[PDB]
Amino acid sequence: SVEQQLYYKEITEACVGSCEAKRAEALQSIATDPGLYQMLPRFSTFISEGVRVNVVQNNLALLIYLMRMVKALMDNPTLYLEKYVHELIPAVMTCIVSRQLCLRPDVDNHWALRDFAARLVAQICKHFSTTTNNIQSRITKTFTKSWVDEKTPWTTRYGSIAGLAELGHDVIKTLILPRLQQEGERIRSVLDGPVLSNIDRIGADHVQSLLLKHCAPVLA
Amino acid sequence: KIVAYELKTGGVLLHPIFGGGKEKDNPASHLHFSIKHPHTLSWEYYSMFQCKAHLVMRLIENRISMEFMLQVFNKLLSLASTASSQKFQSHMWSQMLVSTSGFLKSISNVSGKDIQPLIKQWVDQSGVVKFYGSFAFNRKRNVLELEIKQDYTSPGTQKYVGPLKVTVQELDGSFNHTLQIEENSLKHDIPCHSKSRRNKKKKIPLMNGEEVDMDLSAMDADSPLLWIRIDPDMSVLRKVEFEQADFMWQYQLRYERDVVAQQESILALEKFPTPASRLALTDILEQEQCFYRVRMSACFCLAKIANSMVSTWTGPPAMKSLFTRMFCCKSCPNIVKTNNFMSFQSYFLQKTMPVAMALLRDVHNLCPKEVLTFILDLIKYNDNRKNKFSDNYYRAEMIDALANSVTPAVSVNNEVRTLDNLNPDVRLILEEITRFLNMEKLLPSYRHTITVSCLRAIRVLQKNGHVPSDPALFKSYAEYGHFVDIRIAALEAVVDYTKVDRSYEELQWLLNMIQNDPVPYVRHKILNMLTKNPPFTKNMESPLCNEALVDQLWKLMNSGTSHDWRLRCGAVDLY
Amino acid sequence: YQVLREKAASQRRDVERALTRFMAKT
Repeated sequence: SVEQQLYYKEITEACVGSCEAKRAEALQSIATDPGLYQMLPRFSTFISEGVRVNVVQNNLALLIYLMRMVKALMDNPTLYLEKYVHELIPAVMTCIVSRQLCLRPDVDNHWALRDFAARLVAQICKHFSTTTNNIQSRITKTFTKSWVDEKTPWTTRYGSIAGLAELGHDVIKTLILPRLQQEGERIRSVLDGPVLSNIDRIGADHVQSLLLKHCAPVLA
Repeated sequence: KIVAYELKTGGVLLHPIFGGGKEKDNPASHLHFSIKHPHTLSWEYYSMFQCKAHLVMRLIENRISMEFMLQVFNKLLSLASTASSQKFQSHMWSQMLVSTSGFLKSISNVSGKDIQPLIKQWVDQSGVVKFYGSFAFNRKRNVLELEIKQDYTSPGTQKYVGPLKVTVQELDGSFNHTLQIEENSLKHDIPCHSKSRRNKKKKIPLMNGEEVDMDLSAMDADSPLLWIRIDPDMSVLRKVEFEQADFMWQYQLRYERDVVAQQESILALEKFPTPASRLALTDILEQEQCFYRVRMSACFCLAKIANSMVSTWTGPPAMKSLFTRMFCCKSCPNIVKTNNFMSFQSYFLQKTMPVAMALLRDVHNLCPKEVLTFILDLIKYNDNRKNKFSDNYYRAEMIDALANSVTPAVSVNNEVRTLDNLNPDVRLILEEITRFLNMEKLLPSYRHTITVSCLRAIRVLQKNGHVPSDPALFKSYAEYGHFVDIRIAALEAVVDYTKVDRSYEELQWLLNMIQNDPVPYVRHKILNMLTKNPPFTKNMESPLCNEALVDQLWKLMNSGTSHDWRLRCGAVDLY
Repeated sequence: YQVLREKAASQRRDVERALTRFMAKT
């Protein structure tokens, strides 16, 4: 249709535009507008393609805007996101774990892409894990495999353990407490290491902080 | 339509067609326009000057026949005016000058009698108003006697020819006639035509069905006399005065073969008080040989007559019948982009079925819930169409459909104020009213929908009155430049809003935008439209008492000298 | 931004109408 195609076009146009005000508006739209149910899977398909492409362009801003757009869809009470959970998970996981999300600046930019992506996976787990069964084991196996691989960079590891940490208190106790001592000996490896420097200082501060502050409430 | 303007004498508002500048022209009160310079030639494309010239040329044909006036105008085009001197210099003019004095003579020679008189009573002080009808029918003789006078209220009145035909219709509308009537007070005698001239075409084997003898109880009671239908085919262009006229209108609706009669017999069904024809003129609602406009003004009968009493909602089912004109909107409106709408059987007629509803809604204020229900379904049909050529006429006269739906719907007037909290209406109706703000307007080369969707904006914000919302579009819309249509659409609504507004400032800014806007021709358009709709009402407080407008006036005179010859008779009217 | 929102709303309405039509057909 003309109106649905126009609003689709306008929202995609607002994703790549350097107008961070207009992309933020497009995010609000995708969480708040009714009627969008047909402009799901065209969104998601064009988001996931854009996430592939922009992983292989290192464009952190586009990647955070596409994560935020998936979150908006997932939060929109006028969109039945379930069917497309099985597409949105492996795109978001590619952002969490990716060997080429270079987080290469100021950690704030691309730590915040791994982290933001992980928070969307954490929502999706906490909302769908009960209903789907497949979902929990698929996610926990991919993140545990990353975090525990000696031979996966600091950046991939920190992403996977941030994700684990935020999935659920009962995941923290069960995966991340028993793995804690094993991963600090073997793969201290300082973060799997350099990879590290001050990003095992800030990122293994954050790991020891999020470990201390999910250890303390899983005890409590 | 030219009759409407030729029924006007005494200050307002008629002119001659043959405008001969004679020295002794003593009556120029009503002729202000000579024919002298420039703009007085331009202004003889006004409707009287066109289609009354049309009218008189159609008459003179019938007198001088058609084959003969053919040989006339075919010679005139190829008749050569040469120039020849004695050193052999051959000149050729046709594609080169020809004269009108020899035109007169040529047609005169071929065909016709006195054309000086006849044409004199088209231009000067002639034509009639009203034809008086009275009727009789005497049983003993079988002679059906008609008394037709004629009457013309004006200085300079005469008796006139106008072939005035009457066709009487027996028990089962199976009759005949003729007549002539062309003197002032005539009584004309119509012989023992109990049996029609078409006695057995299949006309009267209709009363000769079994209504010759079974209903000889109600033919030998001739108290229902032979029903004399009046003026076929607008045979003489008068106002008829003819008591008891319901049967006459019906008989012309059903059995007349020329539809010129019909469309006028249902203008008279609309207005003159008629008993129940409603079920019978649904014949001519869907007679699929008939014009767009007779099917239209067959709906507009039921629109005008509008209930009378408290069977208001008994009309209405027949209206919503052709409110779905076989509307198949389970494939539509996605395969009505692909169709041409089948004109929807003329969208002149579809417009005036929800506008029969709307007129009825207007006229009696215990309709309005059920009409609203009706026209709510028309709104559910909308906003699913694309662009299609024919479907402009549908959209454009469905915005007149949707106007006068919210118009009665908030006709609790006292200003507009805000219409309180009728979000349900105001939102959705404005949603169709305004343009799609994503949709660019550089693509359509036409604009109809949003020409009459500023009109859907106004008139729903005129019956209450949202003043300064309306012009605050149309000023912007005549500045930006794009779209000649859109500009005029905007400027016609900026003057329809001044027609209501009566703070002095808006009229000042309106004659500023008259002055310099600076398309010259849209300048005329606005100037005439302010000259049509006056700035005063019945009261007369400081009439035409200005000093600076009269300077602008004289400065708009003799802008003929520059160009626009429809500007200076703008001045000429406001002088 | 406001204009964009309005457009979105219109689109949603259109979609709803289409759905209704489909239901009727069924």
